Amino acid sequence: TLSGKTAIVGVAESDQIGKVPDKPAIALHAEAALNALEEAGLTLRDVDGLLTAGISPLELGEYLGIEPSYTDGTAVGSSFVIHLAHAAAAIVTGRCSVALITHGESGRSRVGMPPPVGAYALACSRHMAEYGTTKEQLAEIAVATRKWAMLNPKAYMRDPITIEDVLNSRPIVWPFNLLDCCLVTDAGGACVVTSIERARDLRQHPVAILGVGESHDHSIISQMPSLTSFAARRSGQAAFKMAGVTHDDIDLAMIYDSFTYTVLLSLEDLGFCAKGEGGAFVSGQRTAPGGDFPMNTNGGGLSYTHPGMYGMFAIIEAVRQLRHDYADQGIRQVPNCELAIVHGTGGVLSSAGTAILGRV
Repeated sequence: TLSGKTAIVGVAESDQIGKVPDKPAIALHAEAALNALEEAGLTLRDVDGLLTAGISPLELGEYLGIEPSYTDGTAVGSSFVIHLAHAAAAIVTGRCSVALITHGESGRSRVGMPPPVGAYALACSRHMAEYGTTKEQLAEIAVATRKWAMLNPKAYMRDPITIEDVLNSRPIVWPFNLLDCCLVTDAGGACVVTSIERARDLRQHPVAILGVGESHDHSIISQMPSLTSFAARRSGQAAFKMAGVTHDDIDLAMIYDSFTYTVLLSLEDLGFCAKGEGGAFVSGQRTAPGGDFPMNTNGGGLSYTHPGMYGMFAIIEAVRQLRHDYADQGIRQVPNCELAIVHGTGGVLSSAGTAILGRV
């Protein structure tokens, strides 16, 4: 019953992303915030809620020069969509009314900073041995996601690639090659949330927060998960249930892609395909532009931007697709974008957050 009562009214990245020398994390957050507010037709003066990942809410509020009634920070740790849930709750209960959420860091340049892949590699290799998942099937994800990156001016990688290019790319930690792994960029991202009522009186087509789920395993666990993230299953189910929609109603999937494997497994854990059959699911470029299952339409962490484990960049693109922001630009726009799912599996497959958003 938090479902539908709040909406995203503004989304923005920092002024620049990718390689941004000399701009610290706090500045990247600030820019994104200002940009998201202006898009909605609001200003810093309207903001009374501040939620952050990559920087302290105290520090950022001071830097923007605001004194919000509600704050929420992230433990330094991941944050995908938990801030949407916290913001919606804070609005409904009236601890705030205009919630500003900001993510990001100077991942590449590490401006103003003082001078675990093996586990994912092992999980992937186990999936390969247990289910017959192939390097070729995992490469499809990189290839399809790169095709989306080519349609996006802000994407860091825009050279087209083939399955073979991926297999021949530089090995990092077996079975991952370079094109199986996310980028390391400088980037800030931000969005603004209000009540659905107040959202109807603002500039952009509103995007309703319809379902959120979050879960993590106990801090003490005897075995690193491998073949499935139970946390992702739990968060997925709660989001579907809160929203009261089906898998078939989903028009767009944004899925955190620290690795090609992370995407494949998340699709399985979310229940878009059966356990062990994610490889077949992604084949035939099903997720590329014009395919049956559009995924990571901005280019994702693999080819667009990735300053760290942050869900805001996926949220931003999901909103844009849902508002039909890309109407002009042909295949870039996802056909009939009514419902989108945003998901991230983090930790060591030990945490996850899932959100369902809708074109009101």
